[PDB]
Amino acid sequence: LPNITILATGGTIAGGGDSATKSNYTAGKVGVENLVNAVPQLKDIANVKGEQVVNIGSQDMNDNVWLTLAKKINTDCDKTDGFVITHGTDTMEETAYFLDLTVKCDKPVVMVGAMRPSTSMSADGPFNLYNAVVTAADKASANRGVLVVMNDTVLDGRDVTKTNTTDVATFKSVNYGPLGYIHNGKIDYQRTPARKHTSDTPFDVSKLNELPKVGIVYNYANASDLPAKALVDAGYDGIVSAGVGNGNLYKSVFDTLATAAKNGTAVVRSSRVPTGATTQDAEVDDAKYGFVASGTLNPQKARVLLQLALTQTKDPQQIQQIFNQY
Amino acid sequence: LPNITILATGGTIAGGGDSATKSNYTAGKVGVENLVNAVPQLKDIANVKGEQVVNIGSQDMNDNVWLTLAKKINTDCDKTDGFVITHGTDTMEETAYFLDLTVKCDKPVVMVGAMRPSTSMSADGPFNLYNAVVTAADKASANRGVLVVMNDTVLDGRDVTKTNTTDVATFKSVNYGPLGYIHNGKIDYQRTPARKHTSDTPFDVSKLNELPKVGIVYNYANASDLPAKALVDAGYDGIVSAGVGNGNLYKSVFDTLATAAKNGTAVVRSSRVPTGATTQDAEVDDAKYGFVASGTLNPQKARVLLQLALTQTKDPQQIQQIFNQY
Amino acid sequence: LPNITILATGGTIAGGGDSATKSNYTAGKVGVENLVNAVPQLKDIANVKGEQVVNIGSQDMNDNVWLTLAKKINTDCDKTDGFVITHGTDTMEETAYFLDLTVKCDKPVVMVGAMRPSTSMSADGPFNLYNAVVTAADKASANRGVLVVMNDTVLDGRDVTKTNTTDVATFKSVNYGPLGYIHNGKIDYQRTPARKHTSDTPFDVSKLNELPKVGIVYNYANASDLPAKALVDAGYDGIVSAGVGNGNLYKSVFDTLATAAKNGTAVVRSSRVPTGATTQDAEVDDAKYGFVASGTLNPQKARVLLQLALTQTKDPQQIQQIFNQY
Amino acid sequence: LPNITILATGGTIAGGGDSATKSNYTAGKVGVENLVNAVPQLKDIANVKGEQVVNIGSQDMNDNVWLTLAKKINTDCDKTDGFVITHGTDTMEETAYFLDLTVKCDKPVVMVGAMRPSTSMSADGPFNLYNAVVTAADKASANRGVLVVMNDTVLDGRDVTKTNTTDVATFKSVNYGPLGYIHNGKIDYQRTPARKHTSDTPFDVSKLNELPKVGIVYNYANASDLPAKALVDAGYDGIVSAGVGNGNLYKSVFDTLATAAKNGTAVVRSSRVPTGATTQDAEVDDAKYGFVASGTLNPQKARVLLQLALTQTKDPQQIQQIFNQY
Ligand SMILES: N[C@@H](CC(=O)O)C(=O)O
Ligand SMILES: N[C@@H](CC(=O)O)C(=O)O
Ligand SMILES: N[C@@H](CC(=O)O)C(=O)O
Ligand SMILES: N[C@@H](CC(=O)O)C(=O)O
Repeated sequence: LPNITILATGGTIAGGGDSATKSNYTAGKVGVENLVNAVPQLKDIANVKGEQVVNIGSQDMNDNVWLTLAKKINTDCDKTDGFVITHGTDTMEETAYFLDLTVKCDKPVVMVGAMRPSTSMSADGPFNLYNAVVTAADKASANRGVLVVMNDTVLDGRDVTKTNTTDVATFKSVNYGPLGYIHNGKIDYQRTPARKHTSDTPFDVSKLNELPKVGIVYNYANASDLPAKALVDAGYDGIVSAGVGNGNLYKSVFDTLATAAKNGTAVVRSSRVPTGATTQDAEVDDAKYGFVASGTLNPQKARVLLQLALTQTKDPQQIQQIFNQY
Repeated sequence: LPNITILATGGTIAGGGDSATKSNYTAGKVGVENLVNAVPQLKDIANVKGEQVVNIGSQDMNDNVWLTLAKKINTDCDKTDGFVITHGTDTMEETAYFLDLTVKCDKPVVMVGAMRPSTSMSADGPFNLYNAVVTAADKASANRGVLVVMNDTVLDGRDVTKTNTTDVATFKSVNYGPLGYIHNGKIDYQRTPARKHTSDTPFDVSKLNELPKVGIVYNYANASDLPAKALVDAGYDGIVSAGVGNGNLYKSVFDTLATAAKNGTAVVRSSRVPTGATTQDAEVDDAKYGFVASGTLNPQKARVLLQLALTQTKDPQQIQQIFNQY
Repeated sequence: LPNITILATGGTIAGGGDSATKSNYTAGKVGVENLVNAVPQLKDIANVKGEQVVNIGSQDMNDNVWLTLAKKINTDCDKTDGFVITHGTDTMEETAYFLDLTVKCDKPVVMVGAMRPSTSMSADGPFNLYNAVVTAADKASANRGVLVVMNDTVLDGRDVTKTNTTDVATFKSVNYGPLGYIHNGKIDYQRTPARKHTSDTPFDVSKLNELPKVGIVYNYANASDLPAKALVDAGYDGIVSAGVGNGNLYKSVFDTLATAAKNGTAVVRSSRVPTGATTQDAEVDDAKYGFVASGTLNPQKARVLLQLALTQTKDPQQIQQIFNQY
Repeated sequence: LPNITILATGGTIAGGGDSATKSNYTAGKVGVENLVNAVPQLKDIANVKGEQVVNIGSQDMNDNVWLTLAKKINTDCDKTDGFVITHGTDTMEETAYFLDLTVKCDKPVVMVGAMRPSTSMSADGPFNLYNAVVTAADKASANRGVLVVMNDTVLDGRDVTKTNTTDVATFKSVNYGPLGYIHNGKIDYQRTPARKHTSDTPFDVSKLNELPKVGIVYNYANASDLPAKALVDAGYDGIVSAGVGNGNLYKSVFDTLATAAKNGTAVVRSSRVPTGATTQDAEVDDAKYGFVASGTLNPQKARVLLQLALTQTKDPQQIQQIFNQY
């Protein structure tokens, strides 16, 4: 059987409450060893070694954990046949895309979580973790980039996003769809992500102890420019606009970011709209203002690519070409 | 035939480009008379009257236009049989929900936009506008609150949200689904919102020339607390958290809003996640911190209700009751 | 605590396999008492009483079980506070709609199943059953027609359909959306079905020991008229067409069904396409052929209403009005 | 510019009513040249030729039109740079998948329809046809198999299905998602189908004037075996079961098809359920009965492949392997 390393960061999958029927719970309580022990059928599928990286709610996920995870997977790539990362669902899609761009290991890296705590009735965590190990162990799962496995579905790290606040079926690749469905411990893969990922990226965080500072500003009716001005005053390297519709900006936000873009700051236009691309030739002349259009990358995912783009270049046209390639 | 009044505010429905096939256009440049005359079949179903209120892109929508729209509808209520509001798609879901809470006219208020400019090859605006007046002219549309009519579907002002950046079908009521479908100028209504609207709300904006200051902060991996601090430093009346997953906050954003809530700022927990409720009784103890759970209201819709809730009370407990009723 | 009767008919919820991690299983194996005892937290919320009516896979569901179920709920109404029906997922949407039309008990009737067998890892059945009793116990669930509770969601029996083949979240009200969502054993109801249900229908099956014979024919490229001719030759009281697109017929199937309609067979145009109404005033002149347009009712559900319609009348115009009202 | 041939079969795209306002229309009415002249901008992006193959509603589509279409494209492959096929929406998902498996030309074959007739207000036909020619003219569109272009989206011929009866956004690849989105005459392709197609399939219809007869039977509560028995009596080479849930069959229909499978009839288990695979190793022992699991292929699409499968082999294990490859 293949050897696979479970890297535990915490989440509701490692979360517990005082009863199976009450909704109240705390994330990142239970250890990796207790998770694997709860699913003995793992032994039938792979030789599992569990390592606790951190034990955190993914709402408190950060650059330092991102850095640790990338370096760990890249360092330990030769000493295992595949990786599973147990992780909270809140920012799974951010971590998944960071590693999708920064992992140089060509062996399956599969992220997994749970929407119900481990102590709850009909807890999704156990079967989620089994299916994650199935995917990480499947020979066919290699060279498809960093994967998320949730609700019997294999999702690429770029397009995967949390669509619902409670539903176990929350995770979908809302623009281009899933890679494959898992039935009876077997995957029928019909799709691979075309955007370049892992070893096909120039992003190398092996020596980096931090990432360039990129914040996100929300657009809406009567939107305050104070958030944008706060990141600008702090000398932020990048600002992602969660725009309205096709990445459009409230007038006062537009004013601040137009200034910022010409005074150092890399400005990427994304959208609060959960589905579809922020396009170039819309109502915003990106060439004129020196903006970057995120495309299908939602605000949090645009932040990831911009941060990593900023380790390579400050030039908008090159960042835009990066946003057209990765 | 019924008398219906068209209140124009701008949008891509009033948008124009040099090419029917190129995607480049500018918003809110075409006058209401032109949109009506473009649809001569309108005078088969209703006697239409056009009034230009503003001519702006809804990305620049604001408190002042909202207050104007509500006062005009409330003033002209019994001079007409119903209202259609032509409007940009970007923030139509915000304006729709504001009018839903503040309009005291029991006659149909139907908001309509277009995802392609008026000059576009297969422009959606014409049939959109026709179906908007059809809905506004339908006696069965009465007492359903403020409506959004897009892609042959009647959508309630509360749940309706922009789902896709470019798709004509973008507008869906993602949690509770639509009220009715339109075919051959007739509507089969099978739903009406339970949540109280229009004249059933205690909200009265008739004597208001400003609305309380409510800003929105985004949550993500390594989220900056500077946007939040900026808003409490400017003395903002309320702050809505665009939370991660089930309304969860990055620790730094949590600390700032926890301090703001104790100091007397109204703090509402919403979600970046496009469908589902931000619930009580998950990971955040709302009673302890004096936070409010937004429920199914997304950040920009949570802002509309928090603003109006603050014209009534500053008590977090009574703001939660309002978020449970409207 | 309220008194809640569990009527078990079988399904995957009562299904079993040799392994928790193996797909293979048989339906309708384990009895009511085993199901109820498997979730002892029911004792917190209701006084639960189990009755086995059948133990079958709902692929084998039939007129006889429907009649028994209906008469059982109608006769035993004033003995209990609510009913939960454990049932296979395959035809829950048919049974739910039958009871939606035939139950006269004004108390909550909630139907439940499981997409994973009882022996499965992360079995959905236990928490599905708990949430069903919650719904059946909630006073707010009254006067909403017969309900389906799956994946923390309360769904009206009319619009609810199986959307996916293996997904625990399979059940969606695809046209008009759910009635409410369940969190921490509490329901926020925002919707109720407008279409007449339960006591508001004239469909009394109390003294019927048989239902009118209604079959379904599928439409496709080069469709055979033989399935249709077989049902006409057996003298079937009604035929519903699973039409292509907006309930359109292949010429051969059209030819057979047209002649049958004029001979006194009730012919209902439904659609194979999973969402949207089969509409009047499309490509087919219903009035000329004496066909009935199923509207939002899919072929399965078109069958259930036609059967019940054929107990009141054989007149196409009357059946059409029945399809517009129920 | 590229040379693009347009092959017209009819459809609502070639459909007309007596009013832009009213829904009533007749399909396959308008000639290919009238569609071309209705889109002047075609000449900007390609040198377009038009040929009427047939002019029918696709509800009357059949094997004869399929074989002609496949042979035409295969013969005239060298004469042009790409094909667009104007086609009805009702059975376009069937024609697309047949061509997907039979056309040996490696140049883009793009299918288009319109949900609104050419005479309708905001008719989708014109911009649909433009965007089809864009896709057909894009070199990046090559080697992706037969395509469907509807609502600014490029969909693979295998997974694409009609999702809604009237909605312009009706066509979705519901299991694996679209290939690319079309903005401003340009496509961001991020996906290609892994399943083998066009010239990579062993299927050759070049010499065939007939297709193996394959019929479809529908499963539901109390399902008549008469339709299935009628096909077996007429000596059908194949029967596809529109199963319930995971391709399950009612008692009556199961016995008939179990009998049929033993006596040489190739029987494929599909599902009425609009998304997800009909899998092996559930409740039906496929080996024991000699049945074939359709996977993600819905009944009408399982028919297409079973017809082509039956020109190679009548061995159920050979046919199953074909359903795992194409
Ligand atoms: N707050 C949790 C939510 C979850 O995992 O379901 C986390 O992301 O860590
Ligand atoms: N920016 C435009 C978008 C549209 O109307 O489609 C607006 O909202 O005004
Ligand atoms: N065949 C089963 C499927 C399920 O219940 O999930 C039934 O409907 O009884
Ligand atoms: N009946 C038409 C429907 C359409 O094209 O929209 C056809 O398929 O030909």
